[PDB]
Amino acid sequence: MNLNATILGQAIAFVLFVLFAMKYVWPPLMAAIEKRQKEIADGLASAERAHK
Amino acid sequence: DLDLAKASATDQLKKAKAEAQVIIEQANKRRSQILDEAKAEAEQERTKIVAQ
Repeated sequence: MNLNATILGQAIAFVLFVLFAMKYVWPPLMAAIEKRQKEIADGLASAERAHK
Repeated sequence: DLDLAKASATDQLKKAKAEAQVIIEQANKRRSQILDEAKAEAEQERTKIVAQ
């Protein structure tokens, strides 16, 4: 409709929310998820070695 | 379950290490018996012939 300077005022708010999410939100959560995954799978490895 | 596996493996390896030593000690005992009885017969038969 009205193409407006807001087209810029949004992009700023965009690139910020991407970076703080990247550096300070995602690794903290995925590290815990992968930790629980690996440390559940290690038990399966232990059972396999017990049988072996 | 893995701490049961370690116990069982160590116990059975100890059993087998006892068994091997027992078997080879009795093998040396048999060797001594054979050699000493051979030494005895080596004189029994010689005395027999030299009296004949």
